[PDB]
Amino acid sequence: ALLSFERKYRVPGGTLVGGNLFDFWVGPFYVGFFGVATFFFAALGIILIAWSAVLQGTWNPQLISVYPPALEYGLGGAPLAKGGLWQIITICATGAFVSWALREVEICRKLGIGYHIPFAFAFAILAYLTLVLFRPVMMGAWGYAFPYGIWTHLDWVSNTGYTYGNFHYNPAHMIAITFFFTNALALALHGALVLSAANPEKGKEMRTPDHEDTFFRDLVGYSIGTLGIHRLGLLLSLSAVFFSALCMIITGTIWFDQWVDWWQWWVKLPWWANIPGGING
Amino acid sequence: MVGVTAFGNFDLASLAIYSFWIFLAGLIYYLQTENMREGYPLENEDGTPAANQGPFPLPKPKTFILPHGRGTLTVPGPESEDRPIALARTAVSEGFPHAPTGDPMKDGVGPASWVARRDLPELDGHGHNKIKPMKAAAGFYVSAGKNPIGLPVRGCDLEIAGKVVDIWVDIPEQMARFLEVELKDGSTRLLPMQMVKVQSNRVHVNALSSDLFAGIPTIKSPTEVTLLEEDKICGYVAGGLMYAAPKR
Amino acid sequence: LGYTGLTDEQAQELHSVYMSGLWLFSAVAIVAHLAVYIWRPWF
Amino acid sequence: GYTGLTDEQAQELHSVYMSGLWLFSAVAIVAHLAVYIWRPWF
Amino acid sequence: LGYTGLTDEQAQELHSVYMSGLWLFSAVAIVAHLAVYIWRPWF
Amino acid sequence: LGYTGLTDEQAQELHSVYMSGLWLFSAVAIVAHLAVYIWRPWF
Amino acid sequence: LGYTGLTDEQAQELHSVYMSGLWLFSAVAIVAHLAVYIWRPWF
Amino acid sequence: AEYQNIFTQVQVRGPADLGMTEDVNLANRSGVGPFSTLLGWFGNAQLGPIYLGSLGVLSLFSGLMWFFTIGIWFWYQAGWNPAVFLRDLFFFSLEPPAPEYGLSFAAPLKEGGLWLIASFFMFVAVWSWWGRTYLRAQALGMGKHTAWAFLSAIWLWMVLGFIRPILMGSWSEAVPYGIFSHLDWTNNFSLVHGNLFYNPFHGLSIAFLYGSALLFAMHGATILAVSRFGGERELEQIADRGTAAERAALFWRWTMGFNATMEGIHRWAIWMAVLVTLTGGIGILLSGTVVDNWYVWGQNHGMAPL
Amino acid sequence: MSKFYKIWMIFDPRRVFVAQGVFLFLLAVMIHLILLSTPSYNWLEISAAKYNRV
Amino acid sequence: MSKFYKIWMIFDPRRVFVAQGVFLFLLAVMIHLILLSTPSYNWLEISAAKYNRV
Amino acid sequence: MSKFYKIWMIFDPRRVFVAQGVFLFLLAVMIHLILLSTPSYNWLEISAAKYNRV
Amino acid sequence: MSKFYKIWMIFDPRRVFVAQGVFLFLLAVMIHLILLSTPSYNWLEISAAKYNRV
Amino acid sequence: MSKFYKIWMIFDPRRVFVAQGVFLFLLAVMIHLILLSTPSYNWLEISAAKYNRV
Amino acid sequence: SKFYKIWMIFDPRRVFVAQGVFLFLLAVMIHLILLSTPSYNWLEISAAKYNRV
Amino acid sequence: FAFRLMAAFFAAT
Ligand code: BCL
Ligand SMILES: CC[C@H]1c2cc3[nH]c4c(c3C)C(=O)[C@H](C(=O)OC)c4c3nc(cc4[nH]c(cc(n2)[C@@H]1C)c(C(C)=O)c4C)[C@@H](C)[C@@H]3CCC(=O)OC/C=C(\C)CCC[C@H](C)CCC[C@H](C)CCCC(C)C
Ligand SMILES: COC(C)(C)C/C=C/C(C)=C/C=C/C(C)=C/C=C/C(C)=C/C=C/C=C(C)/C=C/C=C(\C)CC/C=C(\C)CCC=C(C)C
Ligand SMILES: COC(C)(C)C/C=C/C(C)=C/C=C/C(C)=C/C=C/C(C)=C/C=C/C=C(C)/C=C/C=C(\C)CC/C=C(\C)CCC=C(C)C
Ligand SMILES: COC(C)(C)C/C=C/C(C)=C/C=C/C(C)=C/C=C/C(C)=C/C=C/C=C(C)/C=C/C=C(\C)CC/C=C(\C)CCC=C(C)C
Ligand SMILES: COC(C)(C)C/C=C/C(C)=C/C=C/C(C)=C/C=C/C(C)=C/C=C/C=C(C)/C=C/C=C(\C)CC/C=C(\C)CCC=C(C)C
Ligand SMILES: COC(C)(C)C/C=C/C(C)=C/C=C/C(C)=C/C=C/C(C)=C/C=C\C=C(C)\C=C\C=C(/C)CC/C=C(\C)CCC=C(C)C
Ligand SMILES: CCCCCCCCCCCCO[C@@H]1O[C@H](CO)[C@@H](O[C@H]2O[C@H](CO)[C@@H](O)[C@H](O)[C@H]2O)[C@H](O)[C@H]1O
Ligand SMILES: [Fe+3]
Repeated sequence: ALLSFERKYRVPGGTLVGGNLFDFWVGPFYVGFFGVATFFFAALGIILIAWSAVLQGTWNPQLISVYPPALEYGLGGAPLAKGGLWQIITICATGAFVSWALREVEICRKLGIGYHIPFAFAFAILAYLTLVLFRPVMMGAWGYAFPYGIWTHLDWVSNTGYTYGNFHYNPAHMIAITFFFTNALALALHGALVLSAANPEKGKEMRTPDHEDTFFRDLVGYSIGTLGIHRLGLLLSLSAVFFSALCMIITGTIWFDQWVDWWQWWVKLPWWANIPGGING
Repeated sequence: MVGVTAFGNFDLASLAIYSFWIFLAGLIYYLQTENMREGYPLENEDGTPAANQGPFPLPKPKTFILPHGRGTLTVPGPESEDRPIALARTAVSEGFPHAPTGDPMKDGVGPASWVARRDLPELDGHGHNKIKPMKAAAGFYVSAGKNPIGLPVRGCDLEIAGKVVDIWVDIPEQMARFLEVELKDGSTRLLPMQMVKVQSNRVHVNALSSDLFAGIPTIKSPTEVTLLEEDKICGYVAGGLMYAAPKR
Repeated sequence: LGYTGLTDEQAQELHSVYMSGLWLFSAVAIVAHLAVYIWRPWF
Repeated sequence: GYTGLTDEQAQELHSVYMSGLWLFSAVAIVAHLAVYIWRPWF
Repeated sequence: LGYTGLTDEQAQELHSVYMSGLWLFSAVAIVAHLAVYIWRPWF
Repeated sequence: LGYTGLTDEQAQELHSVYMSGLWLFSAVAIVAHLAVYIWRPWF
Repeated sequence: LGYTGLTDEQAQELHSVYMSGLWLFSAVAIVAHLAVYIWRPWF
Repeated sequence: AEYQNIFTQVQVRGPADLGMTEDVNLANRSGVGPFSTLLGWFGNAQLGPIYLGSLGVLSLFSGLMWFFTIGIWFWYQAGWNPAVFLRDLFFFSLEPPAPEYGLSFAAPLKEGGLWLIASFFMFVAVWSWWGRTYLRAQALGMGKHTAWAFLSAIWLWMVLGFIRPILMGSWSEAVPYGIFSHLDWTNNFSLVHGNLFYNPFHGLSIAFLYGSALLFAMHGATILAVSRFGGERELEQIADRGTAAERAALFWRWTMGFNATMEGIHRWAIWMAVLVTLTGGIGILLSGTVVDNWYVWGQNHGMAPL
Repeated sequence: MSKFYKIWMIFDPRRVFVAQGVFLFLLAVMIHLILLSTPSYNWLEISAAKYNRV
Repeated sequence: MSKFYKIWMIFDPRRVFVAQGVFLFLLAVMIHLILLSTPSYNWLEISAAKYNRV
Repeated sequence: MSKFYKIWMIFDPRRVFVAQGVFLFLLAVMIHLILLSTPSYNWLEISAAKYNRV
Repeated sequence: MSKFYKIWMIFDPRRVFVAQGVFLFLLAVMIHLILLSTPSYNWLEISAAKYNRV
Repeated sequence: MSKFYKIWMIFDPRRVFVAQGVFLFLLAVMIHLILLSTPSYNWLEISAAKYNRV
Repeated sequence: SKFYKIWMIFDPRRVFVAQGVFLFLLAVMIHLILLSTPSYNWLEISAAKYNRV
Repeated sequence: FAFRLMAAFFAAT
């Protein structure tokens, strides 16, 4: 029921709202006020998705889809069978994510640690809201937001990207991809380095962080450090998501053309705009 | 172009995806079991083994060999909190908070909790003390930022609690670890760098009030700190966030 | 005044030699401008 | 000085740097004259 | 002085052998350029 | 001089066989170029 | 005496066996090249 | 108003750290480079020393040849015009030979041969760097986890440039060397094989790339939140569990219902990261060689309405 | 060609041998692949045409 | 005029020498490339015209 | 007017020299590029037109 | 070349030998690939055309 | 001319030699490639056209 | 007056660097705008006057 | 750097 060290930490306090009414644990989970909120929102959303599966006439989990209302419904409600179930699932998911972050804040306060984790999750929630709320609001239709299906929100990504040509040419998209790839690379390097220090070759003494720094200075001539690597991982992930949200917020609202054409401003700079040869000239 | 299916729609892509589902199930099992080398077996709130231990069995023990003759650690092994936890349960049934019996910050429970670590200093790859005062740290100096030597230290109650007299440094990582603060009583305390807010004119400590820097645990040797001592100091300072709230 | 640890005399001689260099650079540039303007004036 | 080099060291360094520079510029002007008689750009 | 931790005698010998190698390289370069020019002039 | 910490006799006994290997390699390369030029000249 | 700390006798015996292996491999390579040239020449 | 531990507020510098000389030839190791205060605001300020062995110099020179070959081709495409070179820098491309040459090496330099040369250089550089990571781990006596994690990415790279072109029977299938060029190649690869979104292994690879972002955010945030207890010194927390490890474990235990240890979270990390490229290489290998229309395959396997 | 053993006075035989083995196998595979790629020397194709297996 | 040597008391000789070598080689290549890109000064094309090599 | 030397006290002379040199070279390159851009002052095209080299 | 023995006084012999091997191998492969690229010198293609192969 | 030996007093011989080798090889490769790209000096194509090899 | 008090708050160095960047950007922009207008491109005007193009 | 962070060259130098 508890870890071998857990008991000395399960003290009252740290609650944002309430204090005794919802200050306890169910199994391993801490149940706050936001715990109750999150559980209700999640259960309502999941069973609504099951209901929409019943309405759609398919019991394939991969084929289940909850489309938003068509474009002619604007920013208004829709019949449950047509577009309203998506809106209820959307408000449920938004509430679930926000209450999950708040429950994390309560857990942080009880444990006496920093609030970095809910902050990063807030970045993720903001990207989600950009995709479901902010961008469709600026484009005046819930139909622009993605459907809630496993293989049908991919169709949303495909259609939305191809509306603007090759979506690779969105510059903020390029930056966000660079951050994502760099973050995966850094995660692999960090896991590998820690495991290699903690698991030396064969019956060898466990390595110190000096060995980690020496390994990476030998390899690439720099070592960001034990604290620096965790700072870097957090910042890479958050910057990736930030530039993802930035790239989507400007698409369809500030930019409407093919994204490749955006690069013409570099090739048309007057000093070299009309020099023959190369590719564009 | 392959694409012949052996049955139904089962081509090489189907074989690969089902093979990956099997591999992923095995890998998730492996990862979860490898992450059960600490904190298990599960215990009741009275410390006895619980009836429910979970779907995943405990892994085979493995032994780490410590780098400076410091010993050998086998996990999972026997687990016992080698300290008198000062808490009493507020409910007969499980899953409820345990209230402190006395001063939680003093007793070291909740956000003020510390762990009975080894009472030896952390040793770098050369076997020397990893964390040592800047005075004993040869050739070590502040390179950037405001050098906080002689800055007044303000608590969460907004009153001066002492003056910084030294910076304790991690030698190989070459980063600041602790500020040594001399209080109004002439005695010294250590404060983690992560819990101080160096500013233009003062070092601010939001965690502690002015009438709490005396309660910070001390170090037996004034030129070194052991894992247990820094665990106690950091636990105390962090617990100040919850337990010094009444003051501010 | 500080910010570098320099002095009056060191800064003054540094500036004097720097200004001599600036004067020489300007002389060469003006000679070039004069030659270009004679070759093909822009005014 | 910032580098800490004394007066004589700076003297020797500058006198050999200029010694190299003059040779470089003389070869440069020889090349420029060769090109100009080959194909003037004025 | 002595950023490379070398002596004037050692530096002189090193420079002599390096210049010998450089002159041999330049000589072979001259021969190759002459052969190319008589094969195909580029002016 | 003395960057690698070796003796001039060792330098001799090393550089001599280095030149031996270089000349062997160059001789085989020259034979190959001669055979290729006879088979199908590139000039 | 050397970076690897090998005695001249051990170096000599190692060189002998290594060169023997090289000659064996080269002999099989020559046999194969001759056979494939006979079957389908590239010249 | 509180210190978030994102940037160090006081930098400290001592004597240059030469590192641990377990089995490292100290001759190959260079001298310690400069100290960067700009880098010191975020991590370590020290640059170097860097080890340069046989594989190091082999990989460095081979990669220099690859980079220089691509750059000289780009200069040729610019007509040796520096203005054109800067204007069209992202538009230049060293393209693989046209499909009619198949896997043959008898393609002209302007039409694929130079791509083969640069590809050989890149192949040598990457494999020598892999061996270099393995040997640097071995010299310090550490485990080889970095080498195998690198091998996963090497496998995706090899599938993209070497293995799938051979299976598909032509070098034209491989990726051109160019900034916008390889983006065009990626988009065209998706279009030709019918919406690579419906490749299951592309989907899993994206699951694991998203999961790597999620997990590194979680782990970095967790370690920063317990850095006030010396939590970033993870090896000592593995060897002697402090209150940082317990508080991190209990945070995720009370949030998710399960947690990791200071050592096993890095197993989660390394596997989440390597599965990206492992699954991606499997998917790219399947595309074209087994399935040429992933949307139709999807429809036949659920995943899409008929 | 006789005073070549002194390489082993400076080169570790283990590293030399693994490098030689990897180099030889890679060179052999590269040349075999080059021959297979060229339709002239694709011996499977040569056999298929010679013995009329298509 | 004859007192410029004090510049060497400001900058490390190695740094200025490497920086100026890089700058000079880059400038030389830049100018040679500008000449090659202009068809009126591409000495290779000019010789091809003057010797009817195309 | 004669007291300008004291700016060397406030500013770091090394960084001032480096940044000033970079600015001067960029400015000169920019001006030469303006002159190359204009057909009226592109001295290469001017010489080619004068000597009928195209 | 009776004064060129001094390189081994400043350069470790192992580094020089490995650098030489790497350089020669890469250069040889580059030149062979260039020749295979040029149809005038692709010896496999030349022999294919000479002997009425495919 | 002769007082240039002092550069070896101010620069590390080993790093200078490595940089020199890299620079010279890159320059040689770049020039050979430029000549190859220009049809007037592509000696392989020139020999092919001269000997009717295509 | 009493304007020298402005140096008692802002760092002189960053003020001077920002002022230099601002002045250079403004001068470049003004000259470029003059070029953009065909009636003030002094190179074009001189070409028209001396019958250069 | 965040204190002077309220283009980028002003904080850069
Ligand atoms: C229109 C485009 C298509 C598409 C076409 C493709 C194609 C084609 C591919 C992917 C691949 C991937 N796609 Mg996709 N993809 C699409 C849409 C997406 C979307 C999205 C939200 O829309 C996302 C998140 C992704 C994400 C992904 C990744 C999960 C995966 C890349 C893994 C990787 O890290 O490779 C990057 C890592 C490597 C390539 C390996 C690098 C290792 C080597 C050794 C690096 C050496 C460095 C080199 C020597 C230079 C050295 C530099 C100096 C030393 C500094 N795709 C759409 C549908 N996608 C790849 C994949 O895995 O397929 C399943 C792939 O091939
Ligand atoms: C910002 C950096 C990255 C990040 C960070 C991050 N994510 C986080 C956290 C952090 C720091 C947490 O602390 C939190 C957590 O608890 O992790 C275990 C979390 C988390 N990130 C998660 C997932 C997740 N993160 C993603 C992305 C990212 N997370 C970023 C890339 C993605 C992507 C890219 O797809 C996913 C799927 C969860 C595991 C967890 C948050 C759990 C949560 O919010 O719990 C409450 C809600 C539920 C239990 C479910 C509610 C269900 C709804 C009611 C119905 C369904 C609605 C939904 C819209 C349907 C979707 C349909 C199709 C689109 C599939
Ligand atoms: C696009 O523009 C193009 C490319 C078309 C045209 C541009 C061309 C340009 C910019 C060309 C630039 C050319 C330059 C600058 C060439 C410079 C070449 C030099 C400096 C070559 C020097 C070579 C030196 C050599 C080969 C010396 C070798 C010496 C040795 C091997 C001696 C060995 C040294 C020893 C033994 C020292 C040991 C001594 C002791 C005491 C231990
Ligand atoms: C794109 O441009 C193309 C490629 C078309 C044309 C460009 C071509 C270029 C740039 C070519 C450049 C060519 C160069 C620079 C060639 C230089 C070649 C040299 C210097 C080769 C040296 C070879 C030395 C060899 C092969 C030595 C071999 C030695 C042995 C096999 C045994 C040696 C063992 C010894 C000496 C034992 C010594 C050890 C002790 C302890 C005494
Ligand atoms: C695309 O370009 C193409 C491929 C068309 C053309 C390019 C061609 C090129 C660049 C070809 C390069 C060819 C080269 C450099 C070939 C070199 C081959 C060599 C040197 C092979 C050497 C083989 C040596 C062998 C097989 C030796 C084996 C030795 C043994 C089996 C004996 C073992 C002895 C031991 C372990 C010594 C132990 C003794 C003691 C005392 C401990
Ligand atoms: C499209 O229409 C447009 C936009 C073009 C029309 C709009 C025009 C606008 C908005 C123009 C705005 C113009 C502004 C705001 C101009 C402001 C100009 C300023 C502030 C000029 C100030 C210059 C100051 C100078 C040149 C001072 C130089 C001082 C020295 C060189 C002495 C150096 C001494 C120093 C730096 C410190 C002294 C300390 C010691 C110890 C010596
Ligand atoms: C001023 O500029 C200079 C000239 C000084 C330098 C500038 C250089 C420049 C502009 C470099 C630009 C480089 C770029 C744009 C590089 C882009 C590279 C990219 C995006 C690569 C992307 C993917 C590459 C892949 C997937 C490569 C895969 C290759 C392999 C898996 C190995 C291939 C090996 C093969 C095909 C067989 C080779 C073997 C033989 C025998 C030919
Ligand atoms: C999730 C991991 C566990 C998977 C199950 C454990 C066994 C692992 C190997 C299973 C391989 C066979 O898996 C089985 O293959 C057949 C091949 O047509 C699939 O196909 C079958 O159902 C599908 C969907 O209704 C039909 O379109 C198809 O015509 C029919 O043949 C099955 O849907 C799948 O379940
Ligand atoms: Fe970590």
